[PDB]
Amino acid sequence: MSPYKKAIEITKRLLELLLSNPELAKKNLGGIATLISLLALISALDGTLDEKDIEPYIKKLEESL
Amino acid sequence: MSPYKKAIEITKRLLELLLSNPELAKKNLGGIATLISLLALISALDGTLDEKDIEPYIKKLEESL
Amino acid sequence: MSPYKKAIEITKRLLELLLSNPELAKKNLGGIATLISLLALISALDGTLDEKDIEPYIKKLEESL
Amino acid sequence: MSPYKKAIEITKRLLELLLSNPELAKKNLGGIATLISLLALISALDGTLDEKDIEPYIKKLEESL
Repeated sequence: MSPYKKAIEITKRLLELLLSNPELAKKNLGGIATLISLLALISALDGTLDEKDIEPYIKKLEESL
Repeated sequence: MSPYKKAIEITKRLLELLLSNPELAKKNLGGIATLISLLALISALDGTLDEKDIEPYIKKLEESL
Repeated sequence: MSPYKKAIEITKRLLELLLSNPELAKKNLGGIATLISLLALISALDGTLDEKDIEPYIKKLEESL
Repeated sequence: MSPYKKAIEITKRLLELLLSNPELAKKNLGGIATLISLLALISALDGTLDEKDIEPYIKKLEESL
């Protein structure tokens, strides 16, 4: 478990928490977006960035607009 | 191709989402700001930071106050 | 001494500020989450990420919903 | 102007914008805190983290609670 891999898992857990309730998601759009950016940054630091792993979250965010 | 370049494109996509609607942008100013900071950080990690690539977003933020 | 260690201490201070008041924490869930992600990122940059150092904050976040 | 130094200046500009109006600051506490964390992280990446440069912002945030 590389440190970056642990940080990815944590950030994905945080995204699921904030998106779990759409009413809570719509009041925290900026934070969800910032988490998605952080997930990409950490992934690129780990050298395992795959766009397919990020797009589901972007599409969920878009639906919550 | 670079993983940082993919993360830059994702972060700009997220900024466009949050700025698309002036009313949603005024409700998420801190999130837009944190995304502009991240865009700058990721750009510096990628070696390529041109201020001219950030400033448009900063002026858009200033517009929403 | 390490600059990353100072940034870890600052980020934990900010998390304690935002969590001190349950009412302010429920209004800033996305910010608490993004700080927990950053704490993990910075820890991974410093080489030292122990999940046990992050989990208390995650459970506190889950408490505020 | 090293890329990290440009990112520091941008992040400090963003902090001043969000803190410029206390009424706007109190609605964006989480984003201000996340910006302060990012300022520390970027500073440590540049190898120029001085706690004295960060504390003024933390004290302003505390006053806005």
